[PDB]
Amino acid sequence: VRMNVLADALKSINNAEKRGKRQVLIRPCSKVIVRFLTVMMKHGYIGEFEIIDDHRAGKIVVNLTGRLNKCGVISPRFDVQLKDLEKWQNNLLPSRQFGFIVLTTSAGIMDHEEARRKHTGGKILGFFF
Amino acid sequence: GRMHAPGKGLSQSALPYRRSVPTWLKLTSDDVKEQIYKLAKKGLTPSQIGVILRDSHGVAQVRFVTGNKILRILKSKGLAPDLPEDLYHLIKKAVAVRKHLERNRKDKDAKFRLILIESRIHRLARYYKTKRVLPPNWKYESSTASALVA
Amino acid sequence: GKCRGLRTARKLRSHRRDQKWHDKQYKKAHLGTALKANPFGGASHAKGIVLEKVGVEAKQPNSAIRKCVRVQLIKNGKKITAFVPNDGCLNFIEENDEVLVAGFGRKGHAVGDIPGVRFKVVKVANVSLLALYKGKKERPRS
RNA sequence: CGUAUGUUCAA
RNA sequence: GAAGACGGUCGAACUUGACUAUCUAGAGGAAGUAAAAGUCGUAACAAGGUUUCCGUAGGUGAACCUGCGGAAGGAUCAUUA
RNA sequence: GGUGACCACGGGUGACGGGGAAUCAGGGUUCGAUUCCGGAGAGGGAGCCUGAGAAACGGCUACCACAUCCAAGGAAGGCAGCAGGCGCGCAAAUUACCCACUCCCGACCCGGGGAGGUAGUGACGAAAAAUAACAAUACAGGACUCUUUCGAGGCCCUGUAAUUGGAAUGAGUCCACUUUAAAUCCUUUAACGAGGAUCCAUUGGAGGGCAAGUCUGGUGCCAGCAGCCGCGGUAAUUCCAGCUCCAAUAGCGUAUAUUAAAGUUGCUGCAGUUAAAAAGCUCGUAGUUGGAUCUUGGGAGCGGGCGUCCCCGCCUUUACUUUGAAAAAAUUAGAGUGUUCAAAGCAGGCCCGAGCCGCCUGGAUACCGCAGCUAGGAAUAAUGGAAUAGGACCGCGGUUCUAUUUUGUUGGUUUUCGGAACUGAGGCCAUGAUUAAGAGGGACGGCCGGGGGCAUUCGUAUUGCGCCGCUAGAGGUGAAAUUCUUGGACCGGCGCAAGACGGACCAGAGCGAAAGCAUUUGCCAAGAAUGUUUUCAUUAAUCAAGAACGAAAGUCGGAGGUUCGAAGACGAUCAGAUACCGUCGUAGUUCCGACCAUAAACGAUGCCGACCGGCGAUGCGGCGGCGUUAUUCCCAUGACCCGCCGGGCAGCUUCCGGGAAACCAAAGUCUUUGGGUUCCGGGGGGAGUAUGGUUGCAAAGCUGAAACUUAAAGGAAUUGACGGAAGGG
Ligand SMILES: [K+]
Ligand SMILES: [K+]
Ligand SMILES: [K+]
Ligand SMILES: [K+]
Ligand SMILES: [K+]
Ligand SMILES: [K+]
Ligand SMILES: [K+]
Ligand SMILES: [Mg+2]
Ligand SMILES: [Mg+2]
Ligand SMILES: [Mg+2]
Ligand SMILES: [Mg+2]
Ligand SMILES: [Mg+2]
Ligand SMILES: [Mg+2]
Ligand SMILES: [Mg+2]
Ligand SMILES: [Mg+2]
Ligand SMILES: [Mg+2]
Ligand SMILES: [Mg+2]
Ligand SMILES: [Mg+2]
Ligand SMILES: [Mg+2]
Ligand SMILES: [Mg+2]
Ligand SMILES: [Mg+2]
Ligand SMILES: [Mg+2]
Ligand SMILES: [Mg+2]
Ligand SMILES: [Mg+2]
Ligand SMILES: [Mg+2]
Ligand SMILES: [Mg+2]
Ligand SMILES: [Mg+2]
Ligand SMILES: [Mg+2]
Ligand SMILES: [Mg+2]
Ligand SMILES: [Mg+2]
Ligand SMILES: [Mg+2]
Ligand SMILES: [Mg+2]
Ligand SMILES: [Mg+2]
Ligand SMILES: [Mg+2]
Ligand SMILES: [Mg+2]
Ligand SMILES: [Mg+2]
Ligand SMILES: [Mg+2]
Ligand SMILES: [Mg+2]
Ligand SMILES: [Mg+2]
Ligand SMILES: [Mg+2]
Ligand SMILES: [Mg+2]
Ligand SMILES: [Mg+2]
Ligand SMILES: [Mg+2]
Ligand SMILES: [Mg+2]
Ligand SMILES: [Mg+2]
Ligand SMILES: [Mg+2]
Ligand SMILES: [Mg+2]
Ligand SMILES: [Mg+2]
Ligand SMILES: [Mg+2]
Ligand SMILES: [Mg+2]
Ligand SMILES: [Mg+2]
Ligand SMILES: [Mg+2]
Ligand SMILES: [Mg+2]
Ligand SMILES: [Mg+2]
Ligand SMILES: [Mg+2]
Ligand SMILES: [Mg+2]
Ligand SMILES: [Mg+2]
Ligand SMILES: [Mg+2]
Ligand SMILES: [Mg+2]
Ligand SMILES: [Mg+2]
Ligand SMILES: [Mg+2]
Ligand SMILES: [Mg+2]
Ligand SMILES: [Mg+2]
Repeated sequence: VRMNVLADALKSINNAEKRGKRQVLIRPCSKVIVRFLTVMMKHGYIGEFEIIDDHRAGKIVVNLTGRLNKCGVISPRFDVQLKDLEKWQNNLLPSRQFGFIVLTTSAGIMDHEEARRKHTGGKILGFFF
Repeated sequence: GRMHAPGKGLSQSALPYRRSVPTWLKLTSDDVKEQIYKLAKKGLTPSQIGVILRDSHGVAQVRFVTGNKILRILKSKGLAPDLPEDLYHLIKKAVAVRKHLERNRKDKDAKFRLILIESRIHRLARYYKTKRVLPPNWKYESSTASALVA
Repeated sequence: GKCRGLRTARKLRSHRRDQKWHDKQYKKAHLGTALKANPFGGASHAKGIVLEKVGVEAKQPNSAIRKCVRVQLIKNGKKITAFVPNDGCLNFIEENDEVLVAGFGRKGHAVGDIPGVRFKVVKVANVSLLALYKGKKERPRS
């Protein structure tokens, strides 16, 4: 069955991105999905998206700007300490110049650079570059 | 897909977005809940009760009219079945298959289907025991189950 | 595919433990049969007594008589065939001499065209074969 | 309808 | 207050038996592997001259042969109202 | 009772544990007998005495093994302390000097210490570092400038046991001196000490990998070499040599363990259509994993770094994350410091004038996993609170109990007092149940299917038999013969009996978990898909153990026995023919009941979920729509036509993308590597063999090694050649 809504969403965005589509329908929708999408929006990797209310899990339509190279999930959500964050960056990101690791921390869902600034480790959610 | 079949069917009910009761329904919540009592007392299962209300009385969703699910309404009035209808119908099927096997012991297919049916019964009964719906020691006794159903 | 759940450390550890027996490099050093069966008994070298001089026919596509000796190891009494290197070195060896024997370099496998010989002679009569071959010392003539 | 075989190494 | 003794306790050790581990002898029997130039056939490779192969069973110097069901990794992606 | 698939119990260990060592992208692999800490033992056990402390062994007692002395009555023993011997081995030092150092014991400033220090042996390993340098002549050669281009001059540089020449020095020997407990070595010094500076550098290699000869002689698939590929068969780039050259250098070669290379054990991070691999199929417990949903736009000052952005905030479950405490030293990283440099060491440095009480220092720092403890955070993940309210909250009325107090001449207190239970009537909370998953279960509805079981029916054929007709052949084959036949075979007609089988229709169509499933009709139970504004509400996915089914052959008991047909017999064919061909023919093939559990059980391709191109069909279900046809007209319903949706068997196309390619719309969404989960491969063999266990009536099934051997085995594709393959010449 569907064990991970975030994995389904990020994979669906990744496939439409590679296919040159301008919009992608994401189903079902979760707070973790919306917070993950927001992190990509604040960095410009995706355009506006509209959550659609169906009195159910929800559906989303994301506008794609042709900027994502890959938005991948990490399963399982490993615990990431601040000291081990650098070794995760060297393994998941093409370079330090760009690309982000999305962390769920007690402070909130945030990218790896904001977590380093707020001195909070957390559980890894995914990445994009 | 199905737990005990290779089928991946999607057939189901698509509930409308609007939960509000339509204007053309003159049946009040109490009046609908009293009509439920007659049908359940007549010996109809919650599943069936919903069909008669939906087919001939315009009640699309009893929950929308009354705020309560049919089984939850019957529990309050004390008309609820001793055995949950889904579990009851799986036990009833197992009894019928087992009756067939006694006179058709060459039916290796019926033997295979029975194992599937009893597998669903135990998975269902395990769930009901956890939510404390069935006594903490309810066991399906294939020998004595024929008296419970029909 | 492989399991990835956060609580699968035991399953992953157990599986790698089982699948580690399936490569012969690990099973050779961790079963014990190989060490028990090893004529040297896990030693780099072994001394022995020359039982007889034997000639081994080189494998195709070559043709030659490789000069060897049957040796009985002192430490465990096992009998092995040890190749004698170089041109005229078999003449230095005589019957019932103490010979220091080493491996052929392939860790228990035959080397080159000599079939089934996994050992070579380093010293004879407590004098090196190289020093004999190069004229540094002479077979302990009494 | 109905037959089998071709010593070793070597470009 | 010494020697000494009944009883108790800890108990080495020795004999017997049982269990177990490792090593090892053995008439004979039956395999495997290696080795420049042995004997018999020619089973597999081409439709390999009986298409080959799988399971199972029987048979025959030896490869193998034959029955029954299966596969194509076939020698047919196809055979006409 | 307690412990156990979260691996107990049992066995093994070339297992003392740790600090640590080697290797190093990250992750990690291996080692740790060994100088520091902890433990254990003193030939093997056991029992003890003394003592604060021992189950002590440089204490004792006994037994066991071994061993010494003896006058044969007895007596005595314990190096896994330091040396030393023997034995074992591939494998490891002196029967040296000393309490001076370091420290320990004792009545003790004084004695003792094989603890420890010192030297000896020591290419374990590590650090520094000789084996010449120079100058001129010489000869090539560049070189720098000029000039007939030539050529010339000086100058810089290089090859020559060149021709030399005299300078330098330490290895060496050796006064003293220092060193030191005494010595030694080192450091210094005087003497001496270099030309072939014979004061003489080796070890490996020279086809490739891999740096360096296709030089010369010798041998002639011999001898040998060669880690691998390979060299050698009378002109060897590879053997044996000479010459030369190359690599490292006081060090190199070899063997063996181990690490990287190995993404060839893959958590990061590998494979499983065809190379090795997905269990025959399904159910299923542990295990692992598991939809969505509950306070967010939040005064700034918490600006102008201008904001209707900000780092800043102030509208005690468990995991997790951040913080603080404590975590031996040595080692490792790392700061300082001319051990002369350096590995090292923890020292050293300033100031000479007075050391008048010399001063001036350094002897850092970081990491210490996991667990525990501490204080924050509250996303993510799990879990809980009200449903027969046994509900939250507010006060109210009772039935009780007990300490202090609230009366200081006692005691009785006038007592009150607070808390802790039981209990009644209330009010009040917006009173209290999230949703209804393109998750699942179940209900219902109309269908649908070679799905399964039982019974029944029919069909013609094969075989046999009876009668009849005619007739001499029939059969079989490449040709034959075995064989049947005037006792009438074969053939033709009628009829009967038996048993098997279900043609054509029949499809890249349907159904089933696979195995598999096809004449009619009846009965029995089941099932997918579709339809649904029905119901339940996470009940799910996958699955060690465990369980049901599982072609064919095979086995057991009974019935039957047409046909075919292992075995067998025979006839051919052939060199043989234990075969292919043919004539017979047993088991079997068939039904019933019990076994067996394997197949190229194949899509050689796990399952569940999501996404990713197009097109024509097709089967099932539903919905919509001109028209044709039957249902006589209507009605609906069927047959057809045009579409849509959902589930399925497939097909064509595509530079989706992948792949070693063949190919694959999955075998894609993979170095841009993670949805969940099960099984399983790690060069070819030996070998699915041996052996142990287990199942079976048996055949066998399942589980399943090792020794040893080997440099390929294999996949896909290309070009040729070949073919008792085809097509055209
Ligand atoms: K040869
Ligand atoms: K001292
Ligand atoms: K040479
Ligand atoms: K990597
Ligand atoms: K006839
Ligand atoms: K379709
Ligand atoms: K070819
Ligand atoms: Mg269903
Ligand atoms: Mg399932
Ligand atoms: Mg349905
Ligand atoms: Mg290996
Ligand atoms: Mg040969
Ligand atoms: Mg050769
Ligand atoms: Mg070889
Ligand atoms: Mg022959
Ligand atoms: Mg010949
Ligand atoms: Mg040949
Ligand atoms: Mg040639
Ligand atoms: Mg054949
Ligand atoms: Mg052949
Ligand atoms: Mg053949
Ligand atoms: Mg073939
Ligand atoms: Mg036969
Ligand atoms: Mg045969
Ligand atoms: Mg040990
Ligand atoms: Mg250890
Ligand atoms: Mg240790
Ligand atoms: Mg040891
Ligand atoms: Mg110690
Ligand atoms: Mg002790
Ligand atoms: Mg001893
Ligand atoms: Mg003792
Ligand atoms: Mg001693
Ligand atoms: Mg002692
Ligand atoms: Mg000693
Ligand atoms: Mg003293
Ligand atoms: Mg020298
Ligand atoms: Mg080389
Ligand atoms: Mg080279
Ligand atoms: Mg020659
Ligand atoms: Mg591999
Ligand atoms: Mg394969
Ligand atoms: Mg399969
Ligand atoms: Mg489970
Ligand atoms: Mg969740
Ligand atoms: Mg250091
Ligand atoms: Mg038919
Ligand atoms: Mg199983
Ligand atoms: Mg069965
Ligand atoms: Mg069968
Ligand atoms: Mg049978
Ligand atoms: Mg029978
Ligand atoms: Mg014959
Ligand atoms: Mg026949
Ligand atoms: Mg199998
Ligand atoms: Mg398979
Ligand atoms: Mg399953
Ligand atoms: Mg269908
Ligand atoms: Mg991967
Ligand atoms: Mg293998
Ligand atoms: Mg066995
Ligand atoms: Mg070879
Ligand atoms: Mg193959």
